[PDB]
This record gives sequence, structure tokens and C-alpha cells, in this order.
Amino acid sequence: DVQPAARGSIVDRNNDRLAFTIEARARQDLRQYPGGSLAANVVGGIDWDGHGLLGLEDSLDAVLAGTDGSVRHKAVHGSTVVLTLDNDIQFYVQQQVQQAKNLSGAHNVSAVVLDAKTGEVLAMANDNTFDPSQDIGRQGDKQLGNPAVSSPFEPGSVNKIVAASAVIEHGLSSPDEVLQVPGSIQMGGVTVHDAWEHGVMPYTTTGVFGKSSNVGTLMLSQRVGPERYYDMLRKFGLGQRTGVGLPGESAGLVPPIDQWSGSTFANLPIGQGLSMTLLQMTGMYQAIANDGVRVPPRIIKATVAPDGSRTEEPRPDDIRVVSAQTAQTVRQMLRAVVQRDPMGYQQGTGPTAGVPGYQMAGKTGTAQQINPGCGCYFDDVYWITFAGIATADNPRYVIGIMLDNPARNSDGAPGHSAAPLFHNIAGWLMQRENVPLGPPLVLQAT
Ligand SMILES: [Co+2]
Ligand SMILES: [Co+2]
Ligand code: NA
Repeated sequence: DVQPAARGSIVDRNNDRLAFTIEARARQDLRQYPGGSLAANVVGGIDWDGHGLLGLEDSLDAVLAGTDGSVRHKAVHGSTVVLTLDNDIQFYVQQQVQQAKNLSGAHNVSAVVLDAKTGEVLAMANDNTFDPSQDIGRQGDKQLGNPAVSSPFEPGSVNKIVAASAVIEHGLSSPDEVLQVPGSIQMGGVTVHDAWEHGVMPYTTTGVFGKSSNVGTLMLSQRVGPERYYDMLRKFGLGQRTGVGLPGESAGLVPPIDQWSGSTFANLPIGQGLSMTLLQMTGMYQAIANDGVRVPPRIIKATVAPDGSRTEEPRPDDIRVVSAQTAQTVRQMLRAVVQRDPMGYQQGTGPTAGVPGYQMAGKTGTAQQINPGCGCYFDDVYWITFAGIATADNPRYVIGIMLDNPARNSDGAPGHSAAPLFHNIAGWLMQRENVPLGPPLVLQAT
């Protein structure tokens, strides 16, 4: 005689159930997904035999399924898995991601919300998420996986956090240094232009990152040098799996410095020639949010044994990327990206991401995609990103967004920006916790 182990549940950080089993009959255990598609990218689905088919149902199947007993060997019932997700935040973010996808016309949209201090994954969502309460064979038109961890992209100008962090950390510039930024330069044998044409502009270091000057980024990166720049790429976790605890995580791709060509250093600081996942991208800004200490993100908070005893997941080791002073200085600078100016001069690239009364800080991203037919960049196909911190003066949440080639803003207005989706999510996070509420920053001197 077999005594079957009962499958454990999957719950969010507050024990709100995402997946649980009810007993029924044809002896038939039926998996329940009360939220339908809610976080199904993470949770996954069940197979005909009641074991996991994909997602965490599959990757944690041994934990969740337990071991059948016999009569004597006692049945070891499945343990319950406690995720770091907050279902309230997941539900709002997942809805907003879907409508940002409909409104922008992007091929796909994804977003990640991390706790600023611990790096725990509070929300991880993509558009078009499948429904694990329905048979997977009817859902070829749905997203069955978890692109936020599986599908890397070239960061483009969201990668400029690395250059900014390195020039401040090594004492090579300051936010208010007045620079002289030509409209193009030749570097490493190639020519780099700014996304707008201009003669020599007196951007401050703040303005180089606030206006996203490719040329200004590269001039500053020349002060850093290849070795210190590459070292900082690695400290930020790029090119390495985070170990978040989800199946199918990609490591991204960073060319090691001993394989660089003459043009590599002219490309990497502006986010071309390397790739990262949305989670890695968001993890970078968490380092700066956490006063320079990167905590690799985790989605498994704890497991609860059948006797009800809870064991917390072990916290990952810290990585000191920059000093606390550097991190605080970088957060303040990135406030310029969301700064509005009717006269244009002191406006960053993402003013719609700002939330009045809060010190929102972040960075817009644009990156050309690669044309499969030529092995060369598309002229007009982009990954659009936004990464930000709520808030600069008191980091609580880190939010990362990617839009795959939108035709409009995330809210449907003309343009291509992901900044309004950050506005919606960050502002909602502030209001729902009743977070309580200087002079304008100088991006462009005389
Ligand atoms: Co356009
Ligand atoms: Co608003
Ligand atoms: Na990477």
C-alpha cells in the first residue's frame, strides 16, 4: 500500500496563496491557481501526474511534492514555498505591464520591482502571461516563460550608471563639473554621435547623464580607463547569473577585457556590445539604492515543513560596488533625469517619470536591436528601458522596465518612453504606504 505525499503550496510573502492542491476524485489531486495568470511567469504550471510542468512548480518539484510513504516508511508531505513576492504589488504591476504593452504597441513589456535594501523580488511581470489553470496546449499565443530572467537585451544608455558610478567612485569627476561635450568623437577607431546634433555643449557631469550624452559618457569613461571600467561592470554583477532561484535564468553576456577589440571600449560604456536581463539591470540600480552595496536578488523567502516549522532562505553575500558617499551622489545626480524645465535647458530625458513631492531618481534607456538579416544594428528598432529608485533620499523600491520596440509611450502618447510606466508604479507604491513628501539641478551651464 502507498500513502501519497500531499503537494505543498506556493504562497507570497504574506501567505496569500498562488498555488495549492485540493483532493478530489475521478483519488485525484487538483492543483488550484486562484489568481489565474497572477505571477504565472514565476509560479509555472502542473503536469497530468500532479508534478510540476514548468516554472517553480517544476524547479522546486522535489520540495513541493515530498515523498510517498508506504505500509513502514512515513509519507513526507510537500513543504510550502514562501516567495518574496507581494501579490498586491505583483497584481498592480502585472496589470500595468499589460496595458503599457497595449498602449505603447511594443512587442512585449516586462517590469521588476526589488526591495531597495534587501534585493528581494517584490514583483516580476511580463505581458501576455499564460493561465496555468488552463491546458498549456491551448496557449501557444501566450507567454509561458519568464523573460525578465531568461531573455537578455543590450542595455544601451541605461548602462550609463556604470560610467557614472566609476567616475565618481574613483574621484575623477563631480556632479557639478562643467564639461565641454562635442557632438561627436572618434574613439577606438569608430565614430560616436549624440542622439541629437550639437556643437560643443557645456553640460555638467550631471547633465551628461541627465540628457544621456553618448559623447560625454565616453569622454568621462576615458578618465576611468578600460580596466577600472571592466572591473566595475563585474562588480555590478553583469554577465553572471544572480542566483535568484528561478529556472531558465540567463547570465547575459559581457566580453572579457582580454578579448576586447579596439572599439569595445567605445561601445560598452554607452551600453552597446553587451547584454543583460531585466533582473540584472534592476539589480544594478539596487546597488546604488542600497548605499553602494549590491545584494543579489532572491525570490524564495522561506520554506515551511509539514509540521508548520519555517526556515528562512539564507541571505546572499553582499557585494560592495561603490562607497555609500558615491551611491548617494549618484542617486542625487539621477534626479536630473526626471527634472522638468519648460525652457528645455535643464530638463532630463525622462521628466514624465518624476512624481511631484518625491525625490524620484532614475535613468532612461535606448538601445538599437540587431537585424538578424545583416548581423548589424537596426536603424529604428529599439529596446526602451527605465530603471529608477523611489526615493533618492530614502531608497525603498527599485523599479526596472523594458519595452521591446514601442511605437508610442507606455501611456499611449507620442514618443517611445518607458518613463510614464515608472511614474505610475513608483507613485502608486508611495501612496499605498503613505510615504511623506532642494533647488533645481544644473544639467547645462553657460
Ligand atoms: Co518615433
Ligand atoms: Co501622474
Ligand atoms: Na549581464
